[PDB]
Amino acid sequence: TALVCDNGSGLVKAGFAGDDAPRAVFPSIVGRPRHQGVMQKDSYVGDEAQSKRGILTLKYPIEHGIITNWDDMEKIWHHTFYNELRVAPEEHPTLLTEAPLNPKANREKMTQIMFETFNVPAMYVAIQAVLSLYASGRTTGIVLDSGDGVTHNVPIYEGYALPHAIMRLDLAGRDLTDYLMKILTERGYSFVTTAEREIVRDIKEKLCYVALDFENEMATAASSSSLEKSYELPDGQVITIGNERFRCPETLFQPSFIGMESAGIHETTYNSIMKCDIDIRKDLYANNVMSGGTTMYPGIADRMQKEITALAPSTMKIKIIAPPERKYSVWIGGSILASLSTFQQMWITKQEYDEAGPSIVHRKCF
Amino acid sequence: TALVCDNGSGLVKAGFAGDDAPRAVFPSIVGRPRHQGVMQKDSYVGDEAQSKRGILTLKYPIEHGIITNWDDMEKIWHHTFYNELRVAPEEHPTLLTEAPLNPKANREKMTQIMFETFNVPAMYVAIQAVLSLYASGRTTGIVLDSGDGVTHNVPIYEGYALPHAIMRLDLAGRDLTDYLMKILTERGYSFVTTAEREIVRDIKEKLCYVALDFENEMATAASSSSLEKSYELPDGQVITIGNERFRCPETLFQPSFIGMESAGIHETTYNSIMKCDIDIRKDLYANNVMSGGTTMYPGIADRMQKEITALAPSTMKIKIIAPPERKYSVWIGGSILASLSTFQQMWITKQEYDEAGPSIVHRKCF
Amino acid sequence: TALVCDNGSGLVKAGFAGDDAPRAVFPSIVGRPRHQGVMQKDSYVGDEAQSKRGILTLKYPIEHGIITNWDDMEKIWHHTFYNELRVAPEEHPTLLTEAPLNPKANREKMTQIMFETFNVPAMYVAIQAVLSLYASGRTTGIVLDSGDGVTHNVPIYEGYALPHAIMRLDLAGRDLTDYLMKILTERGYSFVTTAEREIVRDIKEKLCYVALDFENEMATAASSSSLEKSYELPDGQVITIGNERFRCPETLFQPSFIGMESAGIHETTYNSIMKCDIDIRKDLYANNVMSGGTTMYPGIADRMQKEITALAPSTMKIKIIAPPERKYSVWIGGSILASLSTFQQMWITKQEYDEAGPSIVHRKCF
Amino acid sequence: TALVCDNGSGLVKAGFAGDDAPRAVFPSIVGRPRHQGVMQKDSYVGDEAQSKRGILTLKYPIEHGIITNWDDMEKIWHHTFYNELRVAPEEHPTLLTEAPLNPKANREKMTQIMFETFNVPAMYVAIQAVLSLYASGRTTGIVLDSGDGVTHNVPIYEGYALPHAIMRLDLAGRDLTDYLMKILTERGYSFVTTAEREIVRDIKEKLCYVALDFENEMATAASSSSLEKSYELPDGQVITIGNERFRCPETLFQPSFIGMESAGIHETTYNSIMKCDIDIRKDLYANNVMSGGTTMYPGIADRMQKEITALAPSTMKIKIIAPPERKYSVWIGGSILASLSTFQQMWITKQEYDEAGPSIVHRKCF
Amino acid sequence: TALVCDNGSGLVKAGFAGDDAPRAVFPSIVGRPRHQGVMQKDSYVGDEAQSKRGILTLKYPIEHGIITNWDDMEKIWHHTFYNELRVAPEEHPTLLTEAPLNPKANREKMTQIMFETFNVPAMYVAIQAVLSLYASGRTTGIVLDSGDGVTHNVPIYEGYALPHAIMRLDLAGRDLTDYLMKILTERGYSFVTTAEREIVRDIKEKLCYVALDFENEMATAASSSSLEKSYELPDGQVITIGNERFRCPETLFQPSFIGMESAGIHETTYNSIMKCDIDIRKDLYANNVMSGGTTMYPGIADRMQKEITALAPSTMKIKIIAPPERKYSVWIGGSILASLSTFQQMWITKQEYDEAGPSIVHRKCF
Ligand SMILES: Nc1ncnc2c1ncn2[C@@H]1O[C@H](COP(=O)(O)OP(=O)(O)O)[C@@H](O)[C@H]1O
Ligand SMILES: Nc1ncnc2c1ncn2[C@@H]1O[C@H](COP(=O)(O)OP(=O)(O)O)[C@@H](O)[C@H]1O
Ligand SMILES: Nc1ncnc2c1ncn2[C@@H]1O[C@H](COP(=O)(O)OP(=O)(O)O)[C@@H](O)[C@H]1O
Ligand SMILES: Nc1ncnc2c1ncn2[C@@H]1O[C@H](COP(=O)(O)OP(=O)(O)O)[C@@H](O)[C@H]1O
Ligand SMILES: Nc1ncnc2c1ncn2[C@@H]1O[C@H](COP(=O)(O)OP(=O)(O)O)[C@@H](O)[C@H]1O
Ligand SMILES: [Ca+2]
Ligand SMILES: [Ca+2]
Ligand SMILES: [Ca+2]
Ligand SMILES: [Ca+2]
Ligand SMILES: [Ca+2]
Repeated sequence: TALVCDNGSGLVKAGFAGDDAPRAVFPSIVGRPRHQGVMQKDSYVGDEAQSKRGILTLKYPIEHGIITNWDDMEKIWHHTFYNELRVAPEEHPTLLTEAPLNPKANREKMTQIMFETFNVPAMYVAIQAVLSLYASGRTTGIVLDSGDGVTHNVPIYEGYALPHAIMRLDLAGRDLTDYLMKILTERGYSFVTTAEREIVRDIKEKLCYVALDFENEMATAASSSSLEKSYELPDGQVITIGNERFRCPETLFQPSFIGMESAGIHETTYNSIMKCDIDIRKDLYANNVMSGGTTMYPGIADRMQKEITALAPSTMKIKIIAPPERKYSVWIGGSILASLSTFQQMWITKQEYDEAGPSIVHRKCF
Repeated sequence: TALVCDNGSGLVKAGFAGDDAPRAVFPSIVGRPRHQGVMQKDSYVGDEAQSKRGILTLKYPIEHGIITNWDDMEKIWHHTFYNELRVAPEEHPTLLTEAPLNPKANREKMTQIMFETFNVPAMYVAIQAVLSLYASGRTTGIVLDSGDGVTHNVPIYEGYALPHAIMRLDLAGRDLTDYLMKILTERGYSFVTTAEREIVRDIKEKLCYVALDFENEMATAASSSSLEKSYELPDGQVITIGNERFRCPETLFQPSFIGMESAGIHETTYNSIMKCDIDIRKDLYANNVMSGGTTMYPGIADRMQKEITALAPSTMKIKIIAPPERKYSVWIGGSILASLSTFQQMWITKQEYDEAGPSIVHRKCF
Repeated sequence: TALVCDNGSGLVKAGFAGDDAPRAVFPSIVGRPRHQGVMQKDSYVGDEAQSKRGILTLKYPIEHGIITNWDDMEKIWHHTFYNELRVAPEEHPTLLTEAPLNPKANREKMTQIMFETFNVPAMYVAIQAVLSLYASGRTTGIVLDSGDGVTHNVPIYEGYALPHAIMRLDLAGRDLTDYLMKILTERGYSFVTTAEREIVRDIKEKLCYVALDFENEMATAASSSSLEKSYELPDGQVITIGNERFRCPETLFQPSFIGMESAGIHETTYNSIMKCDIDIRKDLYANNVMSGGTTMYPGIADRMQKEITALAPSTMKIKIIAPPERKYSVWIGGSILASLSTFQQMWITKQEYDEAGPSIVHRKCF
Repeated sequence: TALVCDNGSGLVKAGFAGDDAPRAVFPSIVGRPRHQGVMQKDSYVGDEAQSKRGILTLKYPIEHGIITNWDDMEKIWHHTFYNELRVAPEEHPTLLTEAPLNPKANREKMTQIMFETFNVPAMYVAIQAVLSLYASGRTTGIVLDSGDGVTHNVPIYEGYALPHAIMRLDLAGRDLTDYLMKILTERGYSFVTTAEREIVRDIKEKLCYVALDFENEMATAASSSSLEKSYELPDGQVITIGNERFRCPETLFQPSFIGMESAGIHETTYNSIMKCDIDIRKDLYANNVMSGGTTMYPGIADRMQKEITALAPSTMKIKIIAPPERKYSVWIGGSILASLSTFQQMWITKQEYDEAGPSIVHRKCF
Repeated sequence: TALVCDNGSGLVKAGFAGDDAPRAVFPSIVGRPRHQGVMQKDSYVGDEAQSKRGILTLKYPIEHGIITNWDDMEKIWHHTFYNELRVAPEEHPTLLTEAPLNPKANREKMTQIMFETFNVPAMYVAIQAVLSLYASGRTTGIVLDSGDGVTHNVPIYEGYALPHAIMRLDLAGRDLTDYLMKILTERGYSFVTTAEREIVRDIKEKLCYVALDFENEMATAASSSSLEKSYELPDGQVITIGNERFRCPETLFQPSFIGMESAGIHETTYNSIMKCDIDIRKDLYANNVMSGGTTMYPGIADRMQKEITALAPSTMKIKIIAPPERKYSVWIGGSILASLSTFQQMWITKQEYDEAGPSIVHRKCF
């Protein structure tokens, strides 16, 4: 059976092809003690690093979809195979995912490690947004995938990709977490360490939502306290936040909040559709597929619907497809693809990798 | 029963002899994907290529009545027989049409394919303008046939053709479509791809008309906006065009608009009549038969009547016969001819083709 | 009842003996298509060939009174009997006409066809000028007969012919038509085909006249435009001719216009009278009978009167008898002769033709 | 010194009387730009129009020997006098040529322009075929002259013309060029513009020849490729033609190829001889003089010899005189005539033109 | 003296007629601060915006030769007149340039601003490719002009334009810059902002070149590192690029690299020549004039020579004229045209603009 591993930037989602859900879901973190021991492992990975984060410095080996710490990335892959899935990687073909427009050396180094360190029989690196379309049972649609590191738009029509219309934005969940940490200082809450960043991320996932109209929401938050909610910190301290709940996700629609010049995800989606041929835009307007953890904010589909409707012609039918399980769409789509009989010719086996070299990994790479 | 196939340049009109209308009418196009697939046929034909034209490069295998891509032409014939008509071509004699003054090798290669690839029992290649006269129930008249590729005049008197008076002009619907694409840039509309050319062709068939007096119409279009009409593009964008509605068909009467030196269709019709014997001109003046899709513009018969009246002597009765179904006149006339008991000796059977060789196809070829 | 057929050269005049006018009058032409058919008889005869002459090559089987195309001559005789008169030639004796001084084989071959192809019971070949004298109710006079092919003078006195004084001139209507075609090129009108020759012949019969004094008429035509008349061609073009109206018939009086050395019809008439005995010249001078279509020009009798008066002695009374129906005088005279009880012994029956052979047809043949 | 100008239809041949060759030989064309200028004369004449024909519409002011555009004809005469010959026309008597049986107004208008626009001291309009006999040093012969516009036969015996035997045919070089353009479409070559007609004319003059036996030549051309020759177009494209080489000149012997009813030049020559007196036919048979550019095809004299021999009695000696310089025979003969001391009384001076008016130009006009 | 302003899309080139080089050359950009000030102009233009681009959002008011932001376009014109040239526009006639086949309203709005905002005495809008031919001292040639926004081919012969052969392609320098930004992500370099786009444009102008054979160059770049070059970013970071140097300009010859269906500039040039009359193609083949900044790549003339030679017949002489100063050819040609005494009648004065209205600006507009 095939292994499907979706290591985006924040989470590792790994399982077996054919299943409906990933077997192992844990943070893609490596923690090392920042104090000296007196009574003791060298490093902690995943959920283990998350439970001991008080005495650890947490590091993400993937930043903006690009693996920057390869020794830590091997630790995470090692724990995924042997501790979480408890398999021998030399017996299972492995389907990996990647964001589009990544550096070529990222996929090449990832292939060299899977074949020479873990000795997988075959492997394949798919594009994350394409797998999200498999999960929704569609052949046409523009996929907006947004995780912890990268947000990207990929339009697909009748099974054909339009690579020239692919848009990538280095604004995602991790940038929203850092922005929430910044604006939480307005209320006197100081989160600075890598362990406290994990607390702010949990605050973001519990309390943050997308306002349908940002300016009307800011007036409501300034008028009363009906939007304020409380959150209990791990030490028992209770914090209360008001407009920070919707100001943090608003960065997705106004990237200037964090000093970025790019347009929001609604205009990026619209600009990607407008780069496509005029005859396919109507189908793309009706098949906006949202994918990834950063699309899980309450009210984001209604806001995207409202924003794209204002940009598109009035006669087009704008339809945002936001399935409830869209946080696992990339993994579910990879589970479907790795189980197709037509896909079994697309595997890059260990034999044809020793012949063609690293150049073989860049097929269907846009 | 006999098959009647009228593949002019833009459309394939195929059916069975004896019927009143062609069974299959679809564009004579072959589309191939101009992007790479990621989720997938090699080529698309006819209406199938028209519905997926957003991701295709569309090619017409016939240009100016001459088959230039023979592999694509066989794809279209194959889909016509097996997918549209759903017959076995080895059981039906096939009547094909052709423009006059075509290259000899075009009809010879078309005959070799029908006998060796499709194994038809017999076949015949008629001239398109002669069939249009059959459709109108006449034996005398000058036929002005104009499709997507070629416009030609053929005078016939009492069942006798006058080949020396036959005139052919490589200005037809496709050249008008390209000219409309050019003058649509005056209003900021940019249609460049082969898929957008199909959109402009649909604009031409909906909104374009022939002005009775071109200079008075240009003054009216410059005075107000009573001539402007709107058209909704497939993506919801609404375009508005004014004098482009009648400037595009005016190229038929002023070929210098597209840089051609030839005279318009009115002078070509008059010059063809004046090459005929003086004793038959009166009957030709009263039997101007218009045929083909490019004669379907509103107001073209009144304009032709006005232009030829100004050229002919004042005592002649100019009568333009423009039947409402003249877009199918060639097919309808071919359906009548293929059902005549007198025509059953004119078939070129497979046996007499293996004996006389390709030379036998050039009988009654003018 | 007897059939009277007067086939001179240009027209077939056929009817029944006893009538006052020929039943069938049509051109002695056979037309064959000079183009190929595409939608169709092999040949057309008479008025049928005249109405379709635009696509035909017209041929006269009789040239200068001599039948040159015998297969076409049989077609004309066949259509005369079965289509125009609608009779069985095997039930009616047939009176035929002929110009004097014709080749002997012309009458012999004409007799063989009437007896072996049409199986007439009896036949007779009369001289055309003698029949014209029957029509005028005279026994004395010099007949000037002129049709399309031949002009001849035959003097008759008290019922006796003077064969040594018979004069024949191969200048008639067809030569005048060809001369009018030639001089019409002076005004830029080009008639060349056999169909256009029929148009010029119609122009000749409508507009041409004989000038009383040719040189005074040429000065009047060069002084103003009072002699110019217009004629509308079949295609609506209007032509205007001036002195060509009287220059064409002037060839009858000046045969040098067409390069002939002979004298005009006035001198030929005078020379024929002067070859007769001196005692009969006075009666011949007073009985100049004009006959045939070429004597139908306005002013020809006054011109003949003036010209012969200048040649004859001043004491002679010159009288030109030009009856209004002189175009049918030969047929009318043949109708009178074939109805005489004294003539019923002159028939050459089928029985006495099988005995004496072709030699019997040359009785009373001068 | 006298000027000799031979402007037939296609070429202007002008020079001085007494020379052996015309000084200026250039096409009788006027070209006007059919596009608009952006960086520029109004019109171009002769060789200048021929070198810029890519952006010009070329017009021949003479059609079928008849001047149809008088303003353009004056441009050509103006450039002939001032640019090509570089003379003052008011100092030189001008000998002009003309085809027989031309409209009277053509010579009258040509005389009015030479006397009132160019103020020539004297002028004379000769017949082209008569000058060709001067060039060959003969007094007896039938001249077959054929240029670009008109073909005509003029028999002359002992210095006397026989005008009644003069035959004129509006089939010449320009009609052969148009027929070659038509049959070149059989091989897929499309020449339509007036500039491309000049290319086809150059093809005709290089590759076309007269087949001795047309049917045997058609079998040879269909059997192999020994008759095929190549021609490089101005843009570098190479075309190959086979039987079109001899099918184009065959129209001279079979005018039905272009839909004309007339007989070929061999039968027209024979019919012209048979209209002459029987005593001069033997000398005409032995003195068939060919003249003009359209008689320059290789093998035309041998074909004419063969065709007329088959028509003439077997005891006659048929001799075709085709001198190598017969393309300039009309000009050379005009140079000889204008240098004769006996001809100096035949000039029509400016004084006697103001007295007699336009009527004086029609002397010795047949 | 006249002002010559060549504002294509990327650069403003302005000066005085009669000079050899433009006085002011600066980017056609308007920059506005994307952060808030704390210590400050509203907008920056040209070189001023380029030096402060770190804190600005840069906008080009011209996109694909079409002015889309008219308020910013007036800022650029204002700074050109008053800050760069330091003149009063009400004292100098202004020659402006434009790409062919532009929207009509672009030139009309540009004329209204020059006459009502700047009050120029007269103005004229020339076509850019026509001016390039003036700069090279030619009257015949096909000009390939390519700037930042648009690439167009204009064939001219003997001073006459062939508008029907004019081809326009919305692929130029800005599209190559965006494609280089895309393929630079393959090496891990992320340029996204409008300020970083200016850095990539500088990289393109320094290191990019046209490969003579693209596939052989891709093999050389994959074999070693002899093609790799380094570039120091403004912050001191050094980037190294290999095959991106020639893959970026290759888009000009393979527009499918950026998802465009059109053919490359070599086939577009060839197709434009093949739409011209056959008699002018030889001169166009020998006079391919390259113009604009996008033709400044090393090796582009040798590649164009090689590509067109493979398309043209082997006997044609292909000559690419790429002068070293061709980046200013449009301005230099406009300086020559505005100094011609023949051009002084072509100015559109303020008086005749108030009379004829905006319709007067479309003269010589193709
Ligand atoms: N309910 C939620 N609301 C808002 N953000 C969420 C939610 N759940 C997860 N996220 C964010 O999604 C990001 C991870 O996205 P995901 O696509 O699941 O993994 P990866 O980033 O590894 O591809 C994290 O930054 C996390 O904060
Ligand atoms: N209503 C219409 N008005 C104007 N043009 C039309 C109309 N309908 C069809 N056409 C044109 O006629 C052309 C096709 O003509 P037709 O004779 O039907 O087929 P073909 O060209 O294959 O012979 C096309 O170019 C199309 O744009
Ligand atoms: N009104 C007329 N004026 C002059 N010529 C006429 C007239 N009517 C007939 N003709 C000529 O007479 C000729 C025929 O003469 P006719 O004697 O009737 O017949 P045929 O020649 O057969 O004997 C024709 O050439 C015709 O052109
Ligand atoms: N070598 C040749 N072979 C065939 N045709 C020729 C040749 N040279 C000239 N011609 C034709 O002769 C015609 C011109 O004939 P010419 O008598 O010289 O001039 P014009 O027609 O003006 O009297 C042209 O149509 C030309 O095509
Ligand atoms: N040396 C060079 N190599 C490649 N491209 C260049 C070079 N110099 C300028 N360019 C490009 O040319 C474009 C501008 O072209 P130009 O014709 O000078 O101005 P405009 O586009 O305003 O007409 C810019 O996109 C620039 O990147
Ligand atoms: Ca993800
Ligand atoms: Ca058609
Ligand atoms: Ca008669
Ligand atoms: Ca000549
Ligand atoms: Ca430029």
